[PDB]
Amino acid sequence: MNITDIREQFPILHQQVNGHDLVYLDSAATSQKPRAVIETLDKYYNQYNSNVHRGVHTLGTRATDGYEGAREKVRKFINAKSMAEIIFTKGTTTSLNMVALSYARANLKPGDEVVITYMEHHANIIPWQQAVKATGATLKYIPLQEDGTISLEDVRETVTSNTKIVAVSHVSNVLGTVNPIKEMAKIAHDNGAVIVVDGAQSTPHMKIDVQDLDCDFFALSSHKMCGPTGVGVLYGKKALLENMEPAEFGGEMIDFVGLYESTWKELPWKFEAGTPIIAGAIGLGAAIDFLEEIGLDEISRHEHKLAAYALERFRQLDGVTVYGPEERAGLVTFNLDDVHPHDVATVLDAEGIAVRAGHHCAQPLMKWLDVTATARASFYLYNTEEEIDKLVEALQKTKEYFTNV
Amino acid sequence: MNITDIREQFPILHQQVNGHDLVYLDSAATSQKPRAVIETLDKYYNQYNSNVHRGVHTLGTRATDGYEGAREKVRKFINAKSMAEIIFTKGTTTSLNMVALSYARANLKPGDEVVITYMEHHANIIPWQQAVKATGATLKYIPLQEDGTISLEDVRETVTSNTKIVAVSHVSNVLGTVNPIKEMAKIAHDNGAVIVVDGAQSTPHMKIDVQDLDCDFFALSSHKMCGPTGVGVLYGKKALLENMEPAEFGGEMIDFVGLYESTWKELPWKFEAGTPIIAGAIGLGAAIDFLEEIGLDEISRHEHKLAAYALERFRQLDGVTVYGPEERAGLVTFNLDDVHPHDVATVLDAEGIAVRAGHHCAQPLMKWLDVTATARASFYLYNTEEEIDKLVEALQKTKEYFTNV
Repeated sequence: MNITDIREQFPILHQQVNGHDLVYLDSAATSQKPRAVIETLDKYYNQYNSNVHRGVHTLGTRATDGYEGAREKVRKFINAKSMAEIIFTKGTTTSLNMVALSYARANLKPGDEVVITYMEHHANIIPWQQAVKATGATLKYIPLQEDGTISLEDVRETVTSNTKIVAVSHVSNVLGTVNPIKEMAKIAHDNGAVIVVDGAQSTPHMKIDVQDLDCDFFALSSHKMCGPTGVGVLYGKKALLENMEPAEFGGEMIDFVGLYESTWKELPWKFEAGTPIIAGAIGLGAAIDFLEEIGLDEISRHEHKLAAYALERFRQLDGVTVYGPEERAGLVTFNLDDVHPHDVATVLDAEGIAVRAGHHCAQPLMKWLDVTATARASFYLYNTEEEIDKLVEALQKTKEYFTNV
Repeated sequence: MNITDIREQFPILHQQVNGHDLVYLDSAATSQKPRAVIETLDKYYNQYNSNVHRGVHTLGTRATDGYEGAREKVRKFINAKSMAEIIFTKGTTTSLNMVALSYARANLKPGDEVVITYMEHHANIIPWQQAVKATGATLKYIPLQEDGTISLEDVRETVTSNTKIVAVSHVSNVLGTVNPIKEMAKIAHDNGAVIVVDGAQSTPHMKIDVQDLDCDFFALSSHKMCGPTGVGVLYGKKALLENMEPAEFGGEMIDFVGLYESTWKELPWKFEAGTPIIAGAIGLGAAIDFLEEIGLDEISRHEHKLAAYALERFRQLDGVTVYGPEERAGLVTFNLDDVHPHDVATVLDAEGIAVRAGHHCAQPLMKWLDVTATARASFYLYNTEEEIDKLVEALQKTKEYFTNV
């Protein structure tokens, strides 16, 4: 895995910001794209754009084959059994809302529980808050251990025979914790619940196998895994999708439309109303080809190396707190003593370094951590230890700078 | 308005299909894009992709300014009063579903009516069928005149003081009828109803001014108006949006998130959950710049010329029926006597000509027309009378061909 050759394929990395080489450490907010993806969108619009399905003309057939071809690439990439289980959506957040609307609101009654965790992103909190309110069900939270991991004993305690849904992040976008999803799914199913996995931060960075995880639903975003913005996937087990009604209604997802009553297409098109995200889906297929050619296991090993190196170098800094466990995904969320994280991020950008400051869409977790905001550097397949050295050197200089004033 | 110079900007037009120059007459299914749009997406991914809002680093500020900058371009392009009224969605179909979910299902009771027309596309039928079923309200249809137009007397008859919503196409994707929306809005408001306009087929082809039309909601798709796939807009009057709850929930559309309760951001971000369609929205802003530079009035005059020319040349063909009125948008839906429209479209594609065959997502209208399917040629700013001559010559040869066998 050669990082010079990988970085050569991402044109956006090769520029300066405020007279310094760009050091982009915000891939957990969104990833950059290689030429293979950007040129896939260009070839689509330059050569074979047309509306899809009902193919009667040559470009329409090409666009259709491109779109459904990318559906198969996604199925194989997460090891789903069938394309009927692979729904294209505009992103993880819409995918989780579709489960909350079509699955939860149809299957919750007073006394039923939805169980989530304190480390969830808002996308995997607020849909459930709304579904429980709509149904008169109850929302419960699995507690965290002190290092920001989840113990399976707490899971077993929280999940009961009244639990109908457990929803949980695969990887936390703040703590970098990798949650024990396959063992959580067993505990959910033992209790009669389904498990909904928010895979937005795992899919880019490590192999996903939905048959091994045995998750009932899994959600992911293209823009985090070198793919175009505006597209995502909802995977669901086919027997659950078959029984769920559509979340949105219109052309393309019908079989018959009468004046008052309509019937739906088979899966997966039952869940894809209107002209679909044609270019974006084909470009997400190109991103999957690109990552597969590098190897997700290789990208996970590179990130493990960067994270171990970052954690060590952060421990060399006085007056810096890092949140979450030692074993983690490729990101470090932190605070400097006595400097607001927004000011940390502002002065890092003056040195060309891009990081994110705020609550990272995890307000209950910031409350759990007893902080109002944090800064986060996150890494991906094009980042290097030299960039981490630049970050830690800039944090040192930030600390001294705010000391002198 | 020089059509050679306009066509030079669309790389996809310059190729052959089955050894003939491509003749693309399916822009009502989706439009082609000029280099100005495709190179806008390329510059985004090559130079300033980053997640938007909460801007702390230089690329993030650039992407944010690009995204909200395109929101302002849309506001000015439809003459809305405020950016708070301009919501980015994945397309017309999602925009109309958001109104049906957040407005209709909150505001309909038994005895209330939703009034639509027989010429509606499924996107502007099935959401209402579902909202009325959910609420126990009643769905009603405005009848059509024999040429496929709507009379305002029928509107006045159909809409009553129990009507809460009238939903109607601006332009029909099958008949080419331009509906009298501004006078329909007056009849709706006189009765205490709001009017929801499906603008998917008007926005690409003629100036939209939502203040003059006085519509309460207006929906449109980027992919039909030279813009990227996967993006659309919902316009709503601000006082109506302020009272509607979000259709989807997650990060970015919150202000405060507690364990059980959350509060929403102000408009328009209250309706934009999760990382938005960043590249696609910026590219739809580039498409609007492109169309504005040509002039929507000029594009409407060009299409009026093409439609008048097509209708005349179709009347020269024996054994061909054209559906809908003489005064129309730039499309012609038709059937050959005794040839199935799918076979018409197949043999036209063998001559390089791209048209669409089927129900065009308007099954109740096909039933009204007493046909099971139709063929449709549709035109846009890059099409020419020579291409129409090629179509009518091929229809003649199709007729003779199926006669000889």
